[PDB]
Amino acid sequence: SLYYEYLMNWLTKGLLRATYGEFFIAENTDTNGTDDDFIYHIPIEFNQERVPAFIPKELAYKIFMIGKSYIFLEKYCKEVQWTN
Amino acid sequence: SQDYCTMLYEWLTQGILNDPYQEFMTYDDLERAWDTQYFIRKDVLLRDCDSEEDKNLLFKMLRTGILLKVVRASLQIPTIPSNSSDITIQEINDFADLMEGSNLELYVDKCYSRANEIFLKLFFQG
Repeated sequence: SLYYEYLMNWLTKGLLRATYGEFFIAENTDTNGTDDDFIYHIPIEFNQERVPAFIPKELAYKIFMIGKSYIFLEKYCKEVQWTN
Repeated sequence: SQDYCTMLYEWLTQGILNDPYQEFMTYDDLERAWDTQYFIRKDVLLRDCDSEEDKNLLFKMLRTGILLKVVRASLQIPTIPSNSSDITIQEINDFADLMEGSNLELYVDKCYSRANEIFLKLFFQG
């Protein structure tokens, strides 16, 4: 129940609060000097083995891409109304 | 927070400042002779107001309130009726929902556009 609730929250608002390491998509702000201000880095990471067996890896990748594209539209394209 | 939502709605729709308990996040002086100073209280704020987006949002809300109060003082009216423009703002009911959703931003943008349109019309026709 709470797992699907967190999936819903990430897929809708792109939020990862109160996760406590119970999700497979996170943000990695560590930078080695290349694109420190995240002009093109897209510092969103997605783990593989953190998903259960009843969910396809393709579906997990699709969820990760949905969240990444939503954050991209909300941050870089300024499409506030459409994203909302 | 039913009182806080009503106070915020009044400030964003009419620019009327009534803070007898020092709870609202903005209050003006003269409670230089005509231009009063608007002080923002960060201890009673609703957000952090540290990022550029939040700073611009707070500045937009303050500008809306200032324009509403200036229009009221120029027209010598106690309040600005909603029929003076084509924009109507709905009162806030759920503070948690307003904070978690972009409905706050939508209402703020709508009231700011209404205040700017009214100010431009007044200063252009009168």
